[PDB]
Amino acid sequence: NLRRIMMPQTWKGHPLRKDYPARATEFSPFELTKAKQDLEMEALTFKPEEWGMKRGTENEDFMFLNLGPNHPSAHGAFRIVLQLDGEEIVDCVPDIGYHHRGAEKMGERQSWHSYIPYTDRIEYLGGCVNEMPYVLAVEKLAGITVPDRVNVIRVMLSELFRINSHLLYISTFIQDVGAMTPVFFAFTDRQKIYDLVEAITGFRMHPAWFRIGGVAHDLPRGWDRLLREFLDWMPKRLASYEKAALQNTILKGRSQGVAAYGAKEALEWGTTGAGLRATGIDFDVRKARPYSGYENFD
Amino acid sequence: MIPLQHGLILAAILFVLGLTGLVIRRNLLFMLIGLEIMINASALAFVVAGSYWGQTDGQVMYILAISLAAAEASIGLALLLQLHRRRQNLNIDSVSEMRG
Amino acid sequence: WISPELIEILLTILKAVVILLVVVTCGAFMSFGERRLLGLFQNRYGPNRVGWGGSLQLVADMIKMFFKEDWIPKFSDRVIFTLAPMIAFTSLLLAFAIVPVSPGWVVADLNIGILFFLMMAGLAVYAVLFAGWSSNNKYSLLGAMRASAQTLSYEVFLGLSLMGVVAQAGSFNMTDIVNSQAHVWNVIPQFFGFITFAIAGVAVCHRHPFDQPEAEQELADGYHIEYSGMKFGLFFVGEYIGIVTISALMVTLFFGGWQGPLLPPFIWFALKTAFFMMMFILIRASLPRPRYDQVMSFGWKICLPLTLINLLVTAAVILWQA
Amino acid sequence: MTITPQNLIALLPLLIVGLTVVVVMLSIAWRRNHFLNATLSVIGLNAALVSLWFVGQAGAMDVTPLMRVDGFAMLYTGLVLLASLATCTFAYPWLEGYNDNKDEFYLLVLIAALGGILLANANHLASLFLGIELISLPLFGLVGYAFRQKRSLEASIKYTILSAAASSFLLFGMALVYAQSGDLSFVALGKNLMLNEPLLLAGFGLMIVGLGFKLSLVPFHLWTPDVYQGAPAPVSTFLATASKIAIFGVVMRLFLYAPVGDSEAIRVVLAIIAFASIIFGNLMALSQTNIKRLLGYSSISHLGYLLVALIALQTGEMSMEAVGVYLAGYLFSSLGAFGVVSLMSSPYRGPDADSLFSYRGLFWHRPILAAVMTVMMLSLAGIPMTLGFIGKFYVLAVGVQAHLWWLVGAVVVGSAIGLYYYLRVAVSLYLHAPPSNWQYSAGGIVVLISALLVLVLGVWPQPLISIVRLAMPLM
Amino acid sequence: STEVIAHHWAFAIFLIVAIGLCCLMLVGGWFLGGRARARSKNVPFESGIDSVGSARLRLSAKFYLVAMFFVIFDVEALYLFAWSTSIRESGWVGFVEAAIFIFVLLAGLVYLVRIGALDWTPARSRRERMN
Amino acid sequence: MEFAFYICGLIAILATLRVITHTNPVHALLYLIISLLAISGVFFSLGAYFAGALEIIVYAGAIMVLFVFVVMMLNLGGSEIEQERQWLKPQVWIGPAILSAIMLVVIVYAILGVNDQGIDGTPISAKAVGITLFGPYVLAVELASMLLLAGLVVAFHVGREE
Ligand SMILES: CCCCCCCCCCCCCCCCCC(=O)OC[C@H](COP(=O)(O)OCCN)OC(=O)CCCCCCCCCCCCCCCCC
Ligand SMILES: CCCCCCCCCCCCCCCCCC(=O)OC[C@H](COP(=O)(O)OCCN)OC(=O)CCCCCCCCCCCCCCCCC
Ligand SMILES: CCCCCCCCCCC1=C(C)C(=O)C(OC)=C(OC)C1=O
Ligand SMILES: CCCCCCCCCCC1=C(C)C(=O)C(OC)=C(OC)C1=O
Ligand SMILES: CCCCCCCCCCCCCCCCCCCC
Ligand SMILES: CCCCCCCCCCCCCCCCCCCC
Repeated sequence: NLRRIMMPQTWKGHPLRKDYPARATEFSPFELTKAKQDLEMEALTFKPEEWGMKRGTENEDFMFLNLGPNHPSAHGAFRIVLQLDGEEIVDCVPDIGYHHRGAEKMGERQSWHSYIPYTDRIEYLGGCVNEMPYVLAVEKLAGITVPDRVNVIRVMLSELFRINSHLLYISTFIQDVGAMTPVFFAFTDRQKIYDLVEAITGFRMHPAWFRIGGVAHDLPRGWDRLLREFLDWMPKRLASYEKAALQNTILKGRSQGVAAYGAKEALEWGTTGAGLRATGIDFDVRKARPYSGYENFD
Repeated sequence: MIPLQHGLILAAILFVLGLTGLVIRRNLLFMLIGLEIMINASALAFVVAGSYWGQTDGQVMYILAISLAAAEASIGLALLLQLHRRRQNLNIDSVSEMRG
Repeated sequence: WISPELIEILLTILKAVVILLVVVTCGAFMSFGERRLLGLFQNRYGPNRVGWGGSLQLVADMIKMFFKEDWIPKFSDRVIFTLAPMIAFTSLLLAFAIVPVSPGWVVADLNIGILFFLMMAGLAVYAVLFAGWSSNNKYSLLGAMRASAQTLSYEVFLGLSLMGVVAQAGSFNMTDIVNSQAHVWNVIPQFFGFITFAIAGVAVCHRHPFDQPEAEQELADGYHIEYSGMKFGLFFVGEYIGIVTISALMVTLFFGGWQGPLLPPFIWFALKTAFFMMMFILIRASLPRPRYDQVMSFGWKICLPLTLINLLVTAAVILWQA
Repeated sequence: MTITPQNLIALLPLLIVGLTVVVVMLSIAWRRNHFLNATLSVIGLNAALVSLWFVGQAGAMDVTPLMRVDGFAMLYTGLVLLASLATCTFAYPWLEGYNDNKDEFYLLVLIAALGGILLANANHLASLFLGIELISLPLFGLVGYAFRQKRSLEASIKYTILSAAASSFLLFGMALVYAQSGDLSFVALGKNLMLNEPLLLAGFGLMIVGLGFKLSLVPFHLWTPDVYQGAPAPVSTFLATASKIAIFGVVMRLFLYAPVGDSEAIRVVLAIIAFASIIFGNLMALSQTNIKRLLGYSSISHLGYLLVALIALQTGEMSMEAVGVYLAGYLFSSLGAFGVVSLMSSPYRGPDADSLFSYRGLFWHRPILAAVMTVMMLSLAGIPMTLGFIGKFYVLAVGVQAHLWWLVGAVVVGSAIGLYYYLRVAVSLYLHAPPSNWQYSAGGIVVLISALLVLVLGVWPQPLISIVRLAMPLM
Repeated sequence: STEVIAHHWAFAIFLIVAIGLCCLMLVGGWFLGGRARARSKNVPFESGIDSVGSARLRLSAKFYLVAMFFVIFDVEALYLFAWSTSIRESGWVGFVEAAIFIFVLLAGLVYLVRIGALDWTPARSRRERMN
Repeated sequence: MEFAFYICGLIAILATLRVITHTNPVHALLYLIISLLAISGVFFSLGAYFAGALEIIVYAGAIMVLFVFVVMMLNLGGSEIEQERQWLKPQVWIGPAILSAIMLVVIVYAILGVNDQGIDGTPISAKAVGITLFGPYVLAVELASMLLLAGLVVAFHVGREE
């Protein structure tokens, strides 16, 4: 099924081609009319015959349900079309491209320096983690070997944002399972991280603080106080989350054995990160292909 | 000071209404509903008779009546499921191929 | 019209009206109280700006709910759609009508009592069923099917969990039930009845963790998606009134009702009912939501045999001590 | 009143059948074992059958207001237990070809047998109602046991809907009778009466509607060929023997004990029903090419003959022993006929062998089954040297003693019509047509023993006469 | 007496005022405030995109067997409700009767559980594959 | 007492007549709920308090199962309404109408001749019903347990998928 996946079905042209214009201001401004609204809403409507799905069996009908783009459990602009036999999922079609920002096309549209804030918004809970591979690849293009203090600063900001992202992930998993309390405390922990991150970079979510050849500024005086405060604050909070929610047997009954796959399924789908290592394959980039001085940390 | 004849007449009216619903409806679900009306009307008649005589036997017979009604509705719903699964319709005139 | 019988009749009528108004007010003010108590349990404040301490937040919400567009969809079965919030508001209010809040303060001293509560719960499921079906929404129909599944889970053992208390009192009447707890509250002998009734009574109100008809994370609030304005407010005011009624019934059946050593009887009744209202809020804040097939398995395989064995053991104890 | 240990001793077949229901169901829950669960069911039924001896040693007395145990209850309990044991024996080789679960069959047979025993001991309107439903509902399951077929599902739906309607009729009639009388006991139905009170008569009429549905009596008879043909053949064996025998026994007890049994209007209505039942059941079986439908119309006619014996219950004194002898003979002949049908339909392969072209020429491959089936056709025809003639002779003697000349002439005419279609089947067995397991052999032994008993007690009926005359209730 | 008829009147007024208050709040919600007009206002909410079909469909529930069993078990529960209010009067003989009744109930429940009649979870949701 | 009896009986008659001549199955189930509530009110007016309580208690659960089955099979919009409305004709109901009417006439004529002192409506308690149920009616209780067991087994065997 070779259909469009980032653009709507009634899209003309192929935007990553060099002769396709990048900017929206090259084209007419967006004019939503009644005819256009009906046309793109028809184009967004799921057609089960185009995906090889029937409307039901002889005994019962399948319910085709839009799980998104506006659903509390869809993590953004994201639709899964569920073919439902009762509550069983016969099949699903994940419909993506609702969050397409043209970021690669923008990469061809900004200078090497002015593209860094766009790298921040690729994975918007990642921050400096998203900045790191871009600045390292540009530094390979530039022939730059950054000093040791740059490596440690970048590692520290990356690990702070990894803790930020993991806090949001764990608390939202607990919220999706049904327990809504730990998200309040976990976002307080995120605010402690943001105290340090705001002090260092001047911004919360998208610091845009890594540079080709280093970072934008030196560390401000008193950063170690904020880091020490967060490192004292975090572990008791994490132990409280574990005991209160992650060791609850109802959460375990909601999560253990659910949506399980092995090493073969992880490898054949390109699954990386915690899913791949949950299959038992010990593959982390910071150990297998060390970067940014991660080999100097235990 | 409710007359016994008035309660019996009310039960008889509900009984003949349920019987009419059982006869005139082709859908098996409405036939089961009419059967429920019939057994509930008979149980009401037993309650009226027990209340006239001042005896617990009317409500005891009522309890046995609704136990039968519950088990009969259970079996009828299972059979209606089989009819829907094997015919895709609940028309009771369709299941008539034994005759003569 | 100067006679002791008539003025006693109007005194009983006035007491019943006062009970009704206080219960409805407690449902609305406990929507506000749920907000404040969830703030307390989550290291925050909740609404504390509109009025002194947020005391006018309920008034602002009521004004907003009244002047919101209360619509009936064109794709919905209009009569059933309008009827479902009425059932949700009235069923467990009528169930409250048998709760003795004080000596001499009860709306209905029925001979059936807890049977009337079971009657009202069995009627109360139809509000969510009708709301899910009539709204012609896919998420709402899924919520209605989940609500029916939940009813299958708890209604098989709710009355049986109350039957040990009924056996000890020898009567269905609730005043006799609180009089049988003159020496020991029923939470001590009927402890297994207490925990099974707690589970089933949380499931009666479709409260978390048994909020599967209205599961926000799965069904995007489920059966009441198409409701707005005062019909939506009717659903939640009925839910909070149901919390009040279930807490008061738990106090009446397992915690002596109004009986206590020092305080006036209504003070004891209100303190225990407030404690169990807070426990409703706390279990909403504390524990996660199980899958509804797991809830059905728990109700049929654990709770129902527990209630049957509890009734057998209670009867053996009663006949041994007689 | 309470339950004495002596009352528990009189309750022995009911207790044993209930205990074996629980045991068989728990064994099913432990592990599905067709052989073991069939064996446990037949062991429980045999244990009840041999506990009848201790019930007889106990004596005849009342167990609660609901039950009364006497020799009559012993005889009808033995009849329904024999019918259930034969049904299980026929069911095993049939169920060996069943792909779905087979163990629930014996559970339903046991619960229906429990209902039959309760109807044997029933002394109350509550007992009669409960026994009727305890027989009927497991038969809703059993008739539609092979629900993957058209005919079994059709027969299940018809039997379920119509039996629910008949139960509603019977319950409303019971309620009207209770409103008139104030007592649900059998002896008090007409004690306070002048016996033709309109509400008592209407209540007994609605009970007659329900009970005549259960006995396939005209005009509540139209279900019978459909449900007999649609049901599995061992289920047809049980439905023809045990249900009819138990319900007619409780009808006999009710009409013997209630003072409204002597009313003339009820007797005339029953006479009309018996006349129409005999004539209509014989006439409708004339042109039947299906053996199951033919046996259904046959059952209508034979229940008409039994009804003739019941009409003369208040007049003479031979009516109850006539019903006992007739029911023993009819049980054995129906067991043989429906068992030959079951053994020809075993193992289950979808549609059973019920066409007469299937049984045409049966002697050239199954000679013993052909001999058994022709003995049963002779017995159901009421031909001398068969037990069916002894039953017909008892019915005729009872009718002549009470001067029921219309019913006597009806019996003669219906017997001639029956002669036609029964002899057609019996001689079609011997024309020219164009297993290997011990349970199938047990079914063959059962139908052969039934045939030998029919022949021997047709030639020498006196032991059956003495047994039935011993089985006397409390006057 | 007089307290009984006072409580009857109190129950009647309680029900009347409760239903009237619900109706009054419904009427006040209906008449107050403005109304919204939109092209797609009277379209059912399905996360912002048109439906495939509608909510009027043969949606097959999986717990229907449990629904039949629930009806049966509720009738058994009422038998126990009748027993529990008169335990002292029925004595130990009534206890033996209810013990037999409850044992038959529990044996039926065990039979239903063991034959898989109470299981309707799909195989991928049975959570067999765990670490 | 008579006020409640007559009004509840009238409501039950009207709601049952609405049930048997209705096209929408969910609406028919709602009218069945109303009729059974009215019959329970009739039970309460006669002093049969236990029977009225059990009437509301076990039919609220039972009609919930009927709603489950109606949602599973019948509800499709206007398709099942059009099919059911076409199944009902003036001839199809006028046929059994006189049959039910003359059955009611004969039953009512038999009723009107009975001796009637009136139902005083003295309450017969649930305790007395429990004493009778586990006293003279012990075998009724145990064989009713066996009857419900048979219903369970039949429902399991028939109402399955594979
Ligand atoms: C006035 C009324 C309000 C009163 C407020 C205070 C009381 C509130 C009561 C709240 C009740 C919550 C009950 C939740 C039951 C959930 C049961 C369930 O489904 O658990 C599922 C989970 C895993 O399911 P499993 O069957 O193992 O997996 C099969 C997978 N297909 O299975 C498990 O995790 C197994 C363990 C289940 C534990 C069940 C809950 C125990 C009882 C409730 C908590 C304690 C409340 C306080 C009790 C009194 C303490 C003194
Ligand atoms: C592989 C394992 C096989 C297991 C065995 C299976 C086959 C054999 C079954 C055996 C069943 C035995 C039943 C015995 C019943 C009679 C017991 C008895 O002793 O009855 C005597 C009693 C009168 O004598 P008495 O005890 O002195 O009473 C005085 C006051 N009570 O008498 C009475 O009160 C009335 C007794 C008669 C009641 C009818 C008989 C029981 C039912 C028979 C049904 C079949 C009848 C038709 C077939 C007849 C064949 C000849
Ligand atoms: C409501 C009390 C405070 C908790 C805040 C919600 C928890 C965090 C939101 C997670 C989330 C994200 C990131 C998200 O992007 C998203 O899509 C818009 C969601 O669905 C609505 C989400 O739920
Ligand atoms: C007299 C009418 C007064 C109407 C007042 C309605 C107030 C409803 C608030 C209930 C509530 C809702 C809907 C709610 O969605 C919510 O979030 C889960 C709450 O907790 C924070 C709530 O308390
Ligand atoms: C959180 C508690 C909710 C209680 C709801 C029910 C209360 C109804 C109104 C009762 C008013 C009267 C109280 C008793 C008066 C006599 C004693 C006075 C001193 C305490
Ligand atoms: C396709 C098959 C449809 C079958 C419908 C059957 C409807 C039968 C209606 C019978 C109505 C009888 C009305 C009274 C007739 C006179 C009294 C009875 C006969 C003496």
